[PDB]
Formats: sequence, structure tokens, C-alpha cells
Amino acid sequence: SRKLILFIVFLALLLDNMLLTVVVPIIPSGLLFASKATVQLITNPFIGLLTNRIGYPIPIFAGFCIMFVSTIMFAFSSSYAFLLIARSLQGIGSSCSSVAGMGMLASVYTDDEERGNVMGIALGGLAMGVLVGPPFGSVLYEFVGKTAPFLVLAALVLLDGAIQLFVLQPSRVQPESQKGTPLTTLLKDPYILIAAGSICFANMGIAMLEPALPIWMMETMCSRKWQLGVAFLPASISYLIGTNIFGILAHKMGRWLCALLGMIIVGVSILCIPFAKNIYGLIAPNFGVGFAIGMVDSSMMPIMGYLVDLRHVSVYGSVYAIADVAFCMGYAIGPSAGGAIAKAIGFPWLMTIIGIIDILFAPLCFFLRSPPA
Ligand SMILES: NCCc1ccc(O)c(O)c1
Repeated sequence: SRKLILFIVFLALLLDNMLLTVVVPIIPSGLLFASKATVQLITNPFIGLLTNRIGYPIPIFAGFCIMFVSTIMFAFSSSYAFLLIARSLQGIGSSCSSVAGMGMLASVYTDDEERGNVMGIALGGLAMGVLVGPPFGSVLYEFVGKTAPFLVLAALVLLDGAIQLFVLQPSRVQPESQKGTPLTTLLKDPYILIAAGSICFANMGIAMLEPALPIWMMETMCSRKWQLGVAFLPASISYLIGTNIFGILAHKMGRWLCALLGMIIVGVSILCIPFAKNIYGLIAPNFGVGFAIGMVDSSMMPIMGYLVDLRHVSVYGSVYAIADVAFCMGYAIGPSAGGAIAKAIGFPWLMTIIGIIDILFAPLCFFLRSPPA
């Protein structure tokens, strides 16, 4: 049925982010950090144009064979080249599983109201993956061994792939009934660009904040190392709550208004992080940041599907490749550019710049109220 497709997409995204986040703490044991995101950004539009040619089931199932190969390559690698190869393979997989899975979800839940909350649930998949990533990784790392986290995650990826092969049955190539509108015509749409830009700036704010916040906490607050890991918890829990609630709330409120308010709340929250003196001062603003990132993503993915349905041809592979490029731009240029700006003009000014950009971008979501057909 359809809820099994939703579960498959949720599980793919959850395992993808659990791997992406267990790799972080164990990696130490610069380019490697941005490698996955940039390779996924490169191979997003290709998958977008491919799902319209072979269908959704096959490029979503290749996303389990690529993520499984990446996972096992992480557990038995020592060299730096091999870790880079593993992270690039994870990037290609994630591209396959995010783009093809969101396309499948939009193709199956073909109703504007239902698509909202199923996108919300699939997105909360990423929050549940990031949130349960580090603890699982650590406990399995030290209580069993250094190859343990990745081999157990590989077993989980295999079980998810078994569910995939039993639900989707990717045996045969099935092209779409109608040829989807080209990628350039989509990219010339002022509304698809506004949606992608709102997702891009929200996630770039959060992706520049995550790595820059610990480097500032150890300098201003004299925080211990456990504090650095705990100070970012409100973001993930709040993103989980925000996505799961606003998938259902945004269509009653209006997706344009939910996106506008999410942008303004991300802006204000990020403008209000540098004013915190102690760790208890980074609970409320980080909560606001994560809550509003969810408020924006759970409102702007269904809108992507809707904007394609209303104006262009009903093929969702490319437009969700565009949405996933907007996602990945932030996580690719986040660490590097954020560290560069913080190393040059400081962390408070970086946060003020990001907040100003988000607040000034917010009024552009007004143009999503009633776009013409
Ligand atoms: N679209 C995902 C945004 C997100 C959510 C939680 C996080 O912890 C994070 O770093 C990023």
C-alpha cells in the first residue's frame, strides 16, 4: 500500500542520517566533511531526470545497495582516500534515496492535504536519524568495538533493503506515463525558486550554526565537552516536533504563511544566539531555530509538489531533485564558509548576517499565497 512506501522513505532517510552522524564522531579516529554533500548535490539532478526514465522503484532501490556498500566500506577502512570514497558513495546513495523517495511519496500521495503530512513524517525521519545517531554510535563503538557501529548499521540497512525489495519490487524498468518538464524550465519559475531558496537559506543557517557553535562555546562559555554535545539537542528534538506537527498544520494555516513565519523565527532565533552567556542561554534560541527549520521544510516540500502540479506537468522527480539541491547546498558550503566568516569577523557577526538574511528573505514567501496556473 502507500503507508509502506512512507515507511520505506522514512527508514531510508533515518538510516542515511544515522550513518552521516555516526561517521562524525568516529571520523577523527576538511574536504571529507563536505564530500558527501557536494557529491549528492552533483548527482541530484541526474537522479531527478532518471526517475522519469526508469521510474521511482529502481533509483530508490539502488540507494540501498549504494548506502550498504558505503556502510561496509566505512567499517573496514584505514586510509583517507578510502574514507573519502565511502563518503562520496554515501552521497550518491543519499541522492538516490532522498530524491527518488520524495518523488515516490509525492506521486503516491497525490492529494495536497495528505502529501503535506506524509512529507512531514518523512522529514521527521531526518530528525529522528540525527537525534539517535551519536548515542547509538558511541555506545556500540566503545561497548563492543570500532567496527561495531558500522556493521550494525549495515545490518539495519540490509533489513531496510529487504523491506524495500518486498514492497517496491524493483525488478522491472517502468518509465513515467508522461515526460516531465525539463529541469531548466523548472529553474526559471519564480515560485519554485522561492520555495527552493527558503529551504536553502533555512538549512544553510542551521548548517553553518552547528559546527560554529562549539568553536564559540569553548571560547566564550568555557564549556566542557559534554556540554558541546548537549547544547545542540534542542535543535534536533525541535525539528522532529516541528516537522511532525506542521506537516498537518501548514495546510490548515496556509503553506505560505507557515513558511513566512518559519523564516522569521529562524531569523530571530539565530539573531538571539550570540546574546547568550551560559549554556542555559542556548536552549530557547536553539529550540526556536530547529522548530522553525521544521516549520519551513514541512511547508515548502509539499509546496514544491503542488507548484509542479499546478503549473507544470505532474512529474515530481526533478522538482524534488531541486528541493534536495537546496538542502545539500547548505550542508556542503556550511562548515567551510561558516568557519571562514567566523575566523574573519567573528561568530556573533556570522549569526547576525544569517539572521538578517533569513528575516529579509521571509517577505518573499508572500508570493506563494496564490501563484497563477
Ligand atoms: N533538514 C534538517 C535540518 C536539521 C535538523 C536537525 C539537526 O540537528 C540539524 O543539524 C539539521
